[PDB]
Amino acid sequence: AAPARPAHPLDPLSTAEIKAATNTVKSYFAGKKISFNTVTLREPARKAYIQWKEQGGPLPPRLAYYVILEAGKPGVKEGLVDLASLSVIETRALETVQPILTVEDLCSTEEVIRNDPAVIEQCVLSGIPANEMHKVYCDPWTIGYDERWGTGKRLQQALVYYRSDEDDSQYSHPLDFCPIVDTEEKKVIFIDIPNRRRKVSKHKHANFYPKHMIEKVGAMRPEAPPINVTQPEGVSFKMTGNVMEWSNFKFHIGFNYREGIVLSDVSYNDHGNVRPIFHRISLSEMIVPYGSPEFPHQRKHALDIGEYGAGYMTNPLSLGCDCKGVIHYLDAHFSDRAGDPITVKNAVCIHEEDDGLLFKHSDFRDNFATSLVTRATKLVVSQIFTAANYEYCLYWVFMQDGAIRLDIRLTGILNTYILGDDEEAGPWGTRVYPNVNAHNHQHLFSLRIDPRIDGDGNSAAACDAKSSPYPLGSPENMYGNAFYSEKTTFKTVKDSLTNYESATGRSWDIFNPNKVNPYSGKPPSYKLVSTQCPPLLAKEGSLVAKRAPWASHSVNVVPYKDNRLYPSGDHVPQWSGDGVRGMREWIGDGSENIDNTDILFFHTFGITHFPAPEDFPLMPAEPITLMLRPRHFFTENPGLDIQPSYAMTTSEAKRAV
Amino acid sequence: AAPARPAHPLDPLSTAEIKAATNTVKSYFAGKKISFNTVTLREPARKAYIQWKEQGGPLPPRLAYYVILEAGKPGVKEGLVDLASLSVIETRALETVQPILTVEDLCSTEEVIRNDPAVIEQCVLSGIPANEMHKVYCDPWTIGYDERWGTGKRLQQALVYYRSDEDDSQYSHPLDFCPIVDTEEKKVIFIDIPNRRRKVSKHKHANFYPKHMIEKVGAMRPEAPPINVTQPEGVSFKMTGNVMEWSNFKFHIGFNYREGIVLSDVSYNDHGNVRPIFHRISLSEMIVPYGSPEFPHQRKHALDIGEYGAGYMTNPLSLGCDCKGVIHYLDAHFSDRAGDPITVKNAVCIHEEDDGLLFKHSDFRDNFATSLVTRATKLVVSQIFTAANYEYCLYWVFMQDGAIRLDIRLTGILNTYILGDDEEAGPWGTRVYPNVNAHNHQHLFSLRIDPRIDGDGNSAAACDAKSSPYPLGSPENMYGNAFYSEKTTFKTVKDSLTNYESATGRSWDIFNPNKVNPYSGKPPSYKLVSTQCPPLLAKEGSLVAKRAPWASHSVNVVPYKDNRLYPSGDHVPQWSGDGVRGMREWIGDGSENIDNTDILFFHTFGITHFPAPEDFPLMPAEPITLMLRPRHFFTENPGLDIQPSYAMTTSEAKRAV
Repeated sequence: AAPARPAHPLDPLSTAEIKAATNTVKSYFAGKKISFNTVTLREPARKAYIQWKEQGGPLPPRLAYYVILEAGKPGVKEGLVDLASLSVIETRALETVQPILTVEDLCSTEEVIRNDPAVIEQCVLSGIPANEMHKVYCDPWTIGYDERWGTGKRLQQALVYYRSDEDDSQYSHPLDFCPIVDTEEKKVIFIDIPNRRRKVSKHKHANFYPKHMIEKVGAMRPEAPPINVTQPEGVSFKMTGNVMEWSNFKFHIGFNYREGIVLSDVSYNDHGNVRPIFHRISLSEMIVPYGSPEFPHQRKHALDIGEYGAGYMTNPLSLGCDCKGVIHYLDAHFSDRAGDPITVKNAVCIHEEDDGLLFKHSDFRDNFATSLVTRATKLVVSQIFTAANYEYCLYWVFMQDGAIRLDIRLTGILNTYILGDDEEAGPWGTRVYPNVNAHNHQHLFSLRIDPRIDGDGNSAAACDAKSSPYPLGSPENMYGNAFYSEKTTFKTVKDSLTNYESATGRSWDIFNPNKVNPYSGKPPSYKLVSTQCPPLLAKEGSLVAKRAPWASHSVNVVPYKDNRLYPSGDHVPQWSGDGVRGMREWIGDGSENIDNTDILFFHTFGITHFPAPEDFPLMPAEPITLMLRPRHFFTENPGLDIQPSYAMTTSEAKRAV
Repeated sequence: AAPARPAHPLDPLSTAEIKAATNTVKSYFAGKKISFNTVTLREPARKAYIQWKEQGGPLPPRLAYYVILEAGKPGVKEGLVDLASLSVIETRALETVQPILTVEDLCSTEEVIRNDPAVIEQCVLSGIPANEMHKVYCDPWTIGYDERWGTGKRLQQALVYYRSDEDDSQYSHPLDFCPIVDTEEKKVIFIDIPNRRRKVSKHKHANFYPKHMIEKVGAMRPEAPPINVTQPEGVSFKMTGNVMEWSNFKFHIGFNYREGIVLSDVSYNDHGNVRPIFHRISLSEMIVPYGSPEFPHQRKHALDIGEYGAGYMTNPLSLGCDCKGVIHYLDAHFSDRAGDPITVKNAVCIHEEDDGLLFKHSDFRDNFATSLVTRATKLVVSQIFTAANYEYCLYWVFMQDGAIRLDIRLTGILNTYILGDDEEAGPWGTRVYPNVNAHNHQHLFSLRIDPRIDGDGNSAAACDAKSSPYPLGSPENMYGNAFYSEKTTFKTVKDSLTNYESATGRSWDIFNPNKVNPYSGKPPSYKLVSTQCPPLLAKEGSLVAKRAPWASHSVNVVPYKDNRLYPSGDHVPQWSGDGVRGMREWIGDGSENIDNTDILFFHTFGITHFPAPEDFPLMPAEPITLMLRPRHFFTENPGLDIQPSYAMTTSEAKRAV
């Protein structure tokens, strides 16, 4: 009667497992009116997984984690189902939190506002007649946090816009007011109205489809000639279910409602010696804090991962458009509020691409006739998600020097608020179009690394480039040129709380202090090379800083414990930021050991964005990247057994003349 | 009798012009034994070029700059030839400088050392028998600067290595001593010998060709399946001689012995309004300072551009290997010591590539059926040069959002010195292989921008992201989230001398204070976004800091004057770093105006490298990048008239169901 076991313990729940879980929960709560918010894999404990994979150990139980609401009860209930026995094995009621906002939760808000008499009244005061409510739209946001209601009601705020025609881009025409909606009652409970009213813009909409551009600039550019990419003999990667093998890497590609892509059990086959690198790597939280202090714009600091979910938000991807070439896709499966499985087709795309030169060297002695050149190929595992106005394109990239990179491209549309005719947008925003204020904001991400560098028992350090402390003209530093790398190994959590520093070109190592490279004498490591590391601009004690305690440092290293995934806590919406949970709980008093143990390394990276008119009405892609590169992991360049694109030795060159 | 005029005043000298120039100079110096070091275009004065191009002004004279040596005379002579009249129009003797080391200058050093009795003696003491000198090799370097000789003799230093077989990579087997060679006499004048001798390594060479890898790891990887890129309808760019037009950009692609690629007269056609952006952009100098203080390693700080020349060093590029696709090549032409033209075929490659997504947005309201996606194409203008052990791959990239990026990939081979059996390499280097010490070093580059942002009269600024100065809980910043961009406009040179700062996410604007964006109210600008900006680690007053006065700040802005190209001075080798020339001259007392005038913006960027065994025996490519992006230059995203890869409007989606 139980669902079939998966091919691999880290595989996401199948649609059958989802329905089995929600049947089990409905039965457990029979006679209660409940709705499903989350039904997802509860991954095996790290010890249990490693013991199963590498030690012939017990098969970990297949478990689903659920979150439900119950009509007329505050907060949520959450728990675990054991799928093999179709039973609820753990359950608890959390009356004072609110959970992630699903697509269904968000979907109904527009019609609630269009039909609400107070909202209609504000639209009419703003210059939109009462019988034109079909032209009023809103983007349904998390309320984020509002101290007037805490978590006592489940709330959204509606950022309201106007379209003259359904095909317009509405973001040139924000309205001035902000309805607050009770998600479960489907009712507006309050409208924040500014002391200074600003009526709807009379300008044309700032549009971007070809029909609009033809009107606006006369004509489109002609179709460019095509650039065609083919792989007539197929690809070099091999997938077995969700397990990838490519260029000596092996790893499991997972996916969930919240993080989106989760890469697990990542190893590199070093000439027959299969060496672990990471147990798990993913994006674990975000925050996108805006920088206008005016009310109610403090409530714009979406933690998109915890409040909406990079999986729930993810686009179905298309062949030729989003990622071109020969592509392997994976689907994603979630539950809807009724407990039925839902599918997002082609949620992940996997492909391999040309990546320019891997390495080259030529000898000047025979005018470069002696020459070796080897081209690089990269493997890319990608998704794209839409958070209302913005699109986040995520690319996990594996490379043939053994490095792993995460590239992000931000696109979509600026968040916009209305600007009066004579109103100055600065210093907190930019007038990107008439009557349009695009507020300053940051995009910050929390990369969660559970490392196993060359096996278990790891540490982390900051590496700072420093001049020698001996002065110019000393016997020790006669010409003043000496410099070295100062490695500060983190002994306790408090030591790890560190920022990027340009002054020392700071990087961070994650290494195995139990092992030694036989050439260099240093421990094997992967080094985080990451410079897009903004300070958190919101102050200490701010709503933003309190709700995202991870974001105030570029690096936070804590001891591993099971279920330490989400650093702003498990249920993010409407938390005030007060209390010991998430990263604040894991840091504790800062005194716990993190040298030579099981650690978790959370890195904060991202951008700070001051809008300009180039970003409007649709923003060109803005890049973010970080890299984890092997240093002292190998004893020589690991790509040298890749066949060169061209090689001629000195003796060969001599024979050719 | 004169050479034909070029198609364009910025075109490099043709082979005919080169020979015409060296004939003219030989005639002028008839009865003197002279040799040519440099024969290159003297570009028109900026005012003369702009007046010719945009104002129907005078045709600038076609001029060649030369540098020659004369047997038995110290230093160099330099001057100008007017090509139309075949006459020397300017000449002077500089008895106390030394010029760039050409391929011919460097080529003879190995045989000088193999034949020198003192060198042979040191090879025998180092364990190499006297009859095996054919196995001894050296990389011929600039002496850089040695206070024992100043500029009084023209000198090289030879970094000596040993090969057991001609096809070895010699860098696993450095020897311990350093011969000093008089370039013009072809004689060793001194050998620096360490107090502690280290004999040649007995280990196998660390090799990297397929035949070596088969011995070392058993077998190569099988040939991967191919990834084929075709453009069956040709390319979208158009070249007219050296003038490029692509995606509304127009510019002139020049090339010289020193800088390599020089992009000039760069404009963007904004719907019929052709708007200047830069008059000239290039790399103007480098320095690669090593961080071992031990003698004689202070002399390792090559200024590769000024001391060897990115043009003289440049590789002939090959189709399929270096840059793949449909390619347009340019050749380079220089003079040899006899005054004859020499050609490097396919020195520059030009092509266009897929560059992922340009922009995307989809509407959640119809589950993303309403969707627009436009793919990006980039145009790449590239060269690769070899400086003995290292290869520098340079890519100038134009993009369809109007941004311009410079990407660099470093590859080739670590500089190595010998390490005794029991000798510790740290803190100044790493043991990357037995008996091999790879010293710490930086690679620093000076990007020279002569801007004309939307026309003449420009300024520069630092932009720093800052929290509001009002505290949390104030009426001005109630929730502590307010933040803005503090723009510091540089009024005098001293103001501009600024570093990258992580604490504020610093960027720099180059803008036209005479113009205003009609939406934002800000001046049009291109913003330098650049975070790979190391501090110079060598101390103030060091040889390194004195010879590269530009490298101590990330940004140096000075007034434009003609012939302010090279910031460590015109003749770099063996300058002590004392004296007012190059950037130190241009900075002066720091008081000159640089607000709203003709300015030059020199940016220092690069990396700091602590070797590891992954980099040996051949280093995987290491990336460096910076971007110049339009901000408040356009009134909206300039790529919106590119045909989308996919577009469906809301009304279209409604009709499709």
